[PDB]
Amino acid sequence: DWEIPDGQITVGQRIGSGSFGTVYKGKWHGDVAVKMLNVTAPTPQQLQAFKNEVGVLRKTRHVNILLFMGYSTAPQLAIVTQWCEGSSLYHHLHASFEMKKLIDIARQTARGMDYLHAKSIIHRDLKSNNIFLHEDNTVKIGDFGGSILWMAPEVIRNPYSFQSDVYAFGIVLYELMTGQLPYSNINNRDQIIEMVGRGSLSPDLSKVRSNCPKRMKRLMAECLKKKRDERPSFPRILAEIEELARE
Ligand SMILES: CCCS(=O)(=O)Nc1ccc(F)c(C(=O)c2c[nH]c3ncc(-c4ccc(Cl)cc4)cc23)c1F
Repeated sequence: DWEIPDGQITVGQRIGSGSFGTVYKGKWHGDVAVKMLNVTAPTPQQLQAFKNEVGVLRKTRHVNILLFMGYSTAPQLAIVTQWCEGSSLYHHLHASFEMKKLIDIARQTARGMDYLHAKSIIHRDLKSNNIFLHEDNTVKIGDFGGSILWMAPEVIRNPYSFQSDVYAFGIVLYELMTGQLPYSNINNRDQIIEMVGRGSLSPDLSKVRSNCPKRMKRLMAECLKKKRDERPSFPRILAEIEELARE
């Protein structure tokens, strides 16, 4: 069992919030990250609901997948993981790399994503802010345990699939290769939701830089396919990036 008894974790600085819960930095045999679930008091039925989600995190052992370390039931429900120094991929790309590094970041993410799907785990919300650059070198994918820019057309209108995860990866590719989010010119949610859902809108690939491996863009566009079944699986995506990487 991976339950961490009450009192063992010293919760510190509040880092940020989300629909799910609040993230703090903590102390448990060194630095940890504690996600306080937005649940004052847990019902026995909520308790099982929690265990089921932990049982899914329980089967993630990979260097590119955020390290799940433990879970709390008291005081309140919480997920304990490793502490990632630096910032999210979002903060680097948009808030504050060499083309080689960009590929590496893109490469590690595929490793993590392929591992997850091999474990038959659909992230369901892959985006640059759920990708943490620990030490600014290693990629840590979390929050698989709002943002519509990474949502596949079939998701907007078995909606959630490995293939919709692939699309979210394509957008991530777009972030890396352009250094900016899709539909930046169009700052209207309902507009993007309406236009991408019907197939009239797609990321502008004229933004990618010349110094972008044009083996990538083919792959990017392959993952950004409007049609679900026209997308390559992650094994393919991994092999591809790995093969176009050797250079
Ligand atoms: C392992 C899978 C468990 S999950 O429930 O699916 N995901 C899951 C579960 C618990 C979490 F605490 C977190 C999480 O958020 C973080 C874990 N370590 C971190 N280190 C730094 C930052 C950070 C620091 C500073 C800025 Cl500015 C931004 C982020 C954020 C986190 C998480 F993503």
